[PDB]
Amino acid sequence: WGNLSYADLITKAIESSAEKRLTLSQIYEWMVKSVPYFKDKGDSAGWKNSIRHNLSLHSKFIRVQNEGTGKSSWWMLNPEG
Amino acid sequence: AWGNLSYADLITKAIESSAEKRLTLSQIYEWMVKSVPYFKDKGDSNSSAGWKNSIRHNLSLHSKFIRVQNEGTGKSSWWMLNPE
DNA sequence: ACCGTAAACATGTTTACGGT
DNA sequence: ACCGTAAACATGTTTACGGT
Repeated sequence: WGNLSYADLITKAIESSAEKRLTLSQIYEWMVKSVPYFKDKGDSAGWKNSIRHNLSLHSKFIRVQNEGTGKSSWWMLNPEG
Repeated sequence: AWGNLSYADLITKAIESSAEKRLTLSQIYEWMVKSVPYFKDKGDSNSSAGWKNSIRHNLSLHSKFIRVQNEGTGKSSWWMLNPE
């Protein structure tokens, strides 16, 4: 596929969430459900490595501790960045 | 071979030894290597893979240890004691 | 310089097992 | 029941490289 970039797909996923925040697990399902090229890829390697790479690298994504036991962090858009 | 103290006991004494009563996982490794003689000669990630895995397992298994988001660039979380 | 892809490496989380 | 040990899997963080 082409279209937008990995950093743009994560942003479009976050903007659709009511609380303006999504865990890494939630981003995976949104990509499978919203992007047709990932529709058959709901099973950790490849494009899932690229998503984690983009979240830690780009300053426009911040990591927020989750208020749920055993749950991964919240990923939201950086206000300043 | 370090005594009758458990891993949770060793992690607790390390955390209690800090002024802020909180340490990162990397710092817990340093106290074990620096304070416990049995761990003094196993600082490299070859002889350490064993006990370093046991420490992360103890921090995540027992409710006594809690995780707090760090306040740095990409620093790992703080590990403190559960108020319970 | 940016992006996608790959890989090493660190940090957390659970599940399982044998010994005391 | 508790502990130590080992291991699978997930989640985060860096570094490198070819192509545009």
